Amino acid sequence: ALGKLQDVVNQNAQALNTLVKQLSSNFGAISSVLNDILSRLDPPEAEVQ
Amino acid sequence: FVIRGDEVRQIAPGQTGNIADYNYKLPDDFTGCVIAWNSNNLDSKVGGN
Repeated sequence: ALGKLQDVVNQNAQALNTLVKQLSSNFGAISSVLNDILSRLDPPEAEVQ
Repeated sequence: FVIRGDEVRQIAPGQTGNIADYNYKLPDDFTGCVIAWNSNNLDSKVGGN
């Protein structure tokens, strides 16, 4: 019966999870971590990714 | 200034090397023109210039 509320919660929570998971995607970059790119490439090269 | 032929590539935005790092560095957002011309007849001596 309470689904209408529970559902809502899940939706919001789901979105946040998705958002956070989007921090672990390459999007075409060499890596998904900014620190790794900065440490492994010079700024002129790193900025591209 | 005066450089050697192999270092001509170093005079450009987003370049690394001895000349770029320690002698003359151009900004990444550099706006202008680089003109390099051989000066062998002017800056070369038999005993070494």
